[PDB]
Amino acid sequence: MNIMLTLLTNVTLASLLVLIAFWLPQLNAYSEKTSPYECGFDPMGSARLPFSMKFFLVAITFLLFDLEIALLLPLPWASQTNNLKTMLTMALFLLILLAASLAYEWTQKGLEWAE
Amino acid sequence: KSASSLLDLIWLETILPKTTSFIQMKMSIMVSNQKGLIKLYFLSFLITIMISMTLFNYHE
Amino acid sequence: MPLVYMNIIMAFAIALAGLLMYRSHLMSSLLCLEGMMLSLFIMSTLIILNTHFTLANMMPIILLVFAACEAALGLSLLVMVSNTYGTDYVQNLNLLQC
Amino acid sequence: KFYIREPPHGSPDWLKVGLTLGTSVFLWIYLIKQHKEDVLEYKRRNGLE
Amino acid sequence: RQWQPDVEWAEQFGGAVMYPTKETAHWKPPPWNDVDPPKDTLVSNLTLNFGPQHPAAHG
Amino acid sequence: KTLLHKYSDIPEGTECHRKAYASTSIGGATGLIVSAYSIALKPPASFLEGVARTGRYTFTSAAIGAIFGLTSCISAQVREKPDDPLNYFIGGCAGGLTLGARTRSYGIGAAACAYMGLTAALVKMGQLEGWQVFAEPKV
Amino acid sequence: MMSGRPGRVPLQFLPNEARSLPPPKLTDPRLVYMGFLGYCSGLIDNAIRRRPVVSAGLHRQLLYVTSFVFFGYYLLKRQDYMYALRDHDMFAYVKSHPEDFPEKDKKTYGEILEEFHPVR
Amino acid sequence: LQYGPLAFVLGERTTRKLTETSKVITVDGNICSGKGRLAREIAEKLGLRHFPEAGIHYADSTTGDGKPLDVQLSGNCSLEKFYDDPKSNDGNSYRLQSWLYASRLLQYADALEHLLSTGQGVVLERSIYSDFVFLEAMYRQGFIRKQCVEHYNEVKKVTACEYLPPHVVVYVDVPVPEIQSRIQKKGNPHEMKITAAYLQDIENAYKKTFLPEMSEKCEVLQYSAREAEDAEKVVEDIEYLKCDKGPWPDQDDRTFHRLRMLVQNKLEVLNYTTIPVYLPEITIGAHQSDRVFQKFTELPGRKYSPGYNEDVGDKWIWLK
Amino acid sequence: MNPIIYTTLIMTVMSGTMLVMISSHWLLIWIGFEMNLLAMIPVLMKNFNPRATEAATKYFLTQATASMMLMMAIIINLLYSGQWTITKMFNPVAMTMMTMALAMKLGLSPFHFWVPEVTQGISLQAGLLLLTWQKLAPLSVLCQISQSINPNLMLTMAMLSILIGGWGGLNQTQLRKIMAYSSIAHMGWMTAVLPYNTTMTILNLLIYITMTLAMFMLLIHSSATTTLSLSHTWNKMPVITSLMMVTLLSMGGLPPLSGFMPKWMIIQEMTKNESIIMPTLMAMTALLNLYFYMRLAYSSSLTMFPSTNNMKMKWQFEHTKQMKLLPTMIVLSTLVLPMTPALSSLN
Ligand SMILES: COC1=C(OC)C(=O)C(C/C=C(\C)CC/C=C(/C)CC/C=C(/C)CC/C=C(\C)CC/C=C(/C)CC/C=C(\C)CC/C=C(\C)CC/C=C(\C)CC/C=C(/C)CCC=C(C)C)=C(C)C1=O
Ligand SMILES: Nc1nc2c(ncn2[C@@H]2O[C@H](COP(=O)(O)OP(=O)(O)OP(=O)(O)O)[C@@H](O)[C@H]2O)c(=O)[nH]1
Repeated sequence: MNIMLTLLTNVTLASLLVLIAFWLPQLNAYSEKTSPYECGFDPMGSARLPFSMKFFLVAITFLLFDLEIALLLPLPWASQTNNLKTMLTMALFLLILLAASLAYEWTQKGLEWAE
Repeated sequence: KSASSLLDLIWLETILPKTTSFIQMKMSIMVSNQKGLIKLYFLSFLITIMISMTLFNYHE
Repeated sequence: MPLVYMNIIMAFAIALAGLLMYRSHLMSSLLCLEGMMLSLFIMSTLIILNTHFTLANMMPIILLVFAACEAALGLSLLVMVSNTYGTDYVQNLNLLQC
Repeated sequence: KFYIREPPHGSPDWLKVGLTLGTSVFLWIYLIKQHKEDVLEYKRRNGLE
Repeated sequence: RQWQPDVEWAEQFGGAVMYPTKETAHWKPPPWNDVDPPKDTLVSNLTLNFGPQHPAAHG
Repeated sequence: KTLLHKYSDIPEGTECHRKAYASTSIGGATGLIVSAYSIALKPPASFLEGVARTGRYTFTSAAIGAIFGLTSCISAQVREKPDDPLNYFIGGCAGGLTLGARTRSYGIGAAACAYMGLTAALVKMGQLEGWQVFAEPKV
Repeated sequence: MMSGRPGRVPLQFLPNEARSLPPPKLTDPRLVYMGFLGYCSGLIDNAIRRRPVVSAGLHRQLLYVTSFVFFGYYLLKRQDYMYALRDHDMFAYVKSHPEDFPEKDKKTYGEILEEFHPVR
Repeated sequence: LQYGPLAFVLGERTTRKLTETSKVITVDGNICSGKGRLAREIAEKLGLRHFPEAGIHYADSTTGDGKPLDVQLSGNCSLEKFYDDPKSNDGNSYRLQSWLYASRLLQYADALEHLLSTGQGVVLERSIYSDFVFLEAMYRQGFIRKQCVEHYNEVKKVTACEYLPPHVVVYVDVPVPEIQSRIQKKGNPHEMKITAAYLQDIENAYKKTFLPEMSEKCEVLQYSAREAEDAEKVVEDIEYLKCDKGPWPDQDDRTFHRLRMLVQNKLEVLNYTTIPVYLPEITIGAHQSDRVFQKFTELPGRKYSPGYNEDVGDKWIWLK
Repeated sequence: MNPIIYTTLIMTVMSGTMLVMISSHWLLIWIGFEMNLLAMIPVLMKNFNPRATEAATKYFLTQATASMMLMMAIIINLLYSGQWTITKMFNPVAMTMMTMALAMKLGLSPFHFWVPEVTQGISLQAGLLLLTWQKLAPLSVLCQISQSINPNLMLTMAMLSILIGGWGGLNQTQLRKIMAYSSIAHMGWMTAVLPYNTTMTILNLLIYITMTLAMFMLLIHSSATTTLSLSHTWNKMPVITSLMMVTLLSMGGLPPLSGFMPKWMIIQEMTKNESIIMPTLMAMTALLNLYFYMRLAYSSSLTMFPSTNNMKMKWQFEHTKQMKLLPTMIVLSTLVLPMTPALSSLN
């Protein structure tokens, strides 16, 4: 209800903006406008070719770190436990493993944006 | 023409040895000649899933 | 067993079909594979929240953490076939034949 | 001699043969002491002795 | 002396699969390194024109 | 398995036609299984010739099933001895002859009148004497 | 015939109550064969390294025959142990279930009516 | 304790040894171009270990006592007889070529092993990426059949792939009449009857193929015999090189570890030189194989492992 | 491949299997399964050739799908019983689902087309790893759940396993491929007796394991991948090829060799339980294995094969990599029949 009502209000409002944006103005609709653009020229025969890249490794280590961030998210609730000593050691283990993964990423090129 | 050749060297060797060897012939190249496409292998997994699931009804 | 269970089980069944019945794409297939675990994640959370299985509340994220790891390598494998072969289209994916 | 390269096992590797013999002796006396205490334990367990 | 396998006797296995029917003919044996001959050169550096208006060059 | 029971329920001889119909259905069932395997592992070119492959396989298997059923029950009624391995033999290996005719080779049909016939005799053998092919864990 | 036996301590080679059984004799024919089983391992080893098969490094042969005969000895106690237990709860189950094992009556051949088959 | 995984684990790093004195240089050129003299003077001038051209008898020169074996016991081919008859096609031509190629493979293997274990640049006479010229020319004169040629190319792709190349190669270019004059000067009658077609032909196969197929991965400094007699300039400009092209400038300690793993075990270095394909000249008969076994196994120091051969006078075998 | 990295891949694979055979919570079993999956993909890519990439990709797809169906069975028996403890299933379709999920990881049913190919792709050491260690976990799970497995399902699945294992290897010359097909046959062999009594499938697992190390270590002691390549090795290593032949005899199960003992034990217990038709099928079809076993033997040792001229300088070089355990590895896989009673130790 309430929350869902706010989400509905926002999405419909956004859609009205885009509808007025895309419908209200008038265009002559001539062909040569469709020619694509690159700083004065057009993007020749590209802008969809497979992208020979290197920071793929950074992109994937993002996800691998995101899993561990999800793992350590429950911490504020976890600090409210009786056996605080075990929670302390084991959370510290989790952050140490974060740091160790980052360090192995570091020395073995890895997070070093590939060339 | 009856004891040798036709019986020993034609018939008995044809029936047990050569016919069974030909069966293994004909069923080794229709078993181990898959190209290596993951698709057709996966649809082999597919129809097996239902044959195990509903057709035979292993659970029933 | 109410309709929510039917819906997520049925979603898993079609994810099984979509990933396993390959059409032509490796990336889209592993995409269907990771949607598979989404269906299983929702399904698992359902009983666990339903039955007050307080400990098992941590099983989904655990179940989550490994599953993305699979995709973490899957797409990682995808680039390794891609740079040499050119695409993820699995019909040229035939060199290993005999 | 002969082969100009030094043979890989052309010298008596004294330490390794030493531990091999020491082991074999250990396994042997552990074995027979084991057997003696099993037989004595058996006789004093089931009422033989 | 006895008989040892001739060159042909070793040849009959050969041929990747040694019990071939028809399509097995088009089943070239793999190389000894297990690495296939590197395929069509995809090495490219994706030419960029970087212009020509490009007002970040004094125009 | 209810399709298999559709054959088991009908005794040999009595109501021969329904037994033959059950045998047709079972032959069609194994036929559609093998046609699915062929259509799935073996890649065709066009949908029409693919379903043609399935049609050949299914119509064959159904032919063996049909003649096996009808001949088994007629052998069971004319000699009024349903408990007979030959009752299954004759119809089972006439099925082999028909299979060889389907693949236009009477040599493999004659070779089949051995193997299909003997196997039908053996399944009859087991059904009479309770011979188990998939024995349950018992001891 | 067993892993669900009551009081079965896991990852435990030789249980304490096994010692009530007769330990295998040092001259057990099985044990001495597995000592001979040690020789085959030693003789092959020299053959693999194209060393003099008959007398290459008797030190290697010694551990090969002594380790094999040792691990054989402990295995034999466990071998006898399980066979003893299988025969132990054997009679316990039979004694505790007299009905399932009726005392079959013994009748001499003078009372049975076995029919002789003329084999001509 | 040879170079093992434990070696790399406890801290054996090759990269702590490679310096500028780690150049794999090869001297190449026509037959008797004087390139051996150039290799000798380059090796002495720059403190680089010299290796002689691996011929027929390289296996014994690298293993065993070092004393040459019999031709039947080692190679079964004669370059002298190849000169005597290169068209009989009894096998000497292509068997000679294949044995030379695989001896060159062993030579390169021990050269790279010496460099990786010590750190001293190595100078060779011809290498894997160079010897093909001869066979190509040998095929132009018809001394080698087409199937032998394509098998040689197959084995060259199969063997040279794992091996990263030299650093630089000095080619002692010599005109054909000068080469004929040199072979006249030598005096060994076998190398008289060499066809000028072959002499010029290996020269084209070098010029149009070896330099442009090598130059991308390695620096070319082809020279003439007028210069190759002068030892100063040849090594001065070799010193004055960037050595910045090819796999050599870009390979870490891991590739070094894998290379040293491979080279120190010569058995699989030439694994694919076993030629798992049957060709007439290359194939040796089964009866012949067994007999040449029975006349090699009893050869001293070849029946048991080194240090285990009692026939030659080993000791403490019973506790060995 | 950094040596230490390779070691840490070793032990994470082994720990993934250990977690499988020591854990009781079902989720932990799954976790061990994917730990092993995630850990074995890089070692299969050690050589880094496109064939290796192919094999690794096929392994990844097959095993990931199988583990996802494993979680499906997991979720279903949780839903129908609310108990993560590994025991007899309480929902039938969950049991079946787990059966095919594990089988795809084992290569038993039509879910077996991956293993011959992946074995072709990778190096022979990775082949030893794949066909020896990556069976212990699925076998252990199948042993723990033997209380409720559909006997029809397991029996037919083992039957196809052995049957296409025998037939597929006939038309294969690559030693890796025929070894994969032989392993499929042995997979069917143990999985046939899996429902009846798990001690015997454990014994057959042990014998197949020891035979497989005794095999693969001989291969990469001869450094051969094709039948012709092995045939050329009749020269350099006559002792290695003779042991090649004797273990190839132990392959099929010719008495009194070791390989006969598991067949004998499996058939005897199958007959103890009124399954008399069933054992005769594998008893006959083992001749299919023995066929290409005999072909390999003929190419290896029984008949001399034409060697090569260059091959003679190999005579000058000795195998330096010791590849330890090979002698006892051969011996345990050849002469253990007079020790058959020791099977009671596993029980
Ligand atoms: C010699 O060598 C040289 C070069 O190289 C070699 C060079 O390189 C260059 C090139 C350098 C230059 C061009 C220098 C530019 C210098 C300037 C002074 C110009 C720029 C000035 C600025 C202040 C910078 C402004 C930029 C900003 C803040 C951000 C830049 C990034 C962007 C993405 C912005 C781009 C522009 C956009 C998006 C357009 C703006 C659009 C809007 C503001 C939309 C507004 C909409 C609304 C308000 C909607 C709501 C409306 C209402 C009424 C609300 C009520 C309505 C309701 C419905 C409720 C030169 C010249 C050169 O000499
Ligand atoms: N067939 C063949 N012969 C080769 C090959 N490489 C070298 N040779 C022969 O090696 C012999 C020696 O060549 P060189 O070293 O150039 O001649 P040289 O007379 O010793 O004089 P230097 O070059 O000064 O050492 C010649 O007979 C060559 O033909 C090869 O790849 N194939």
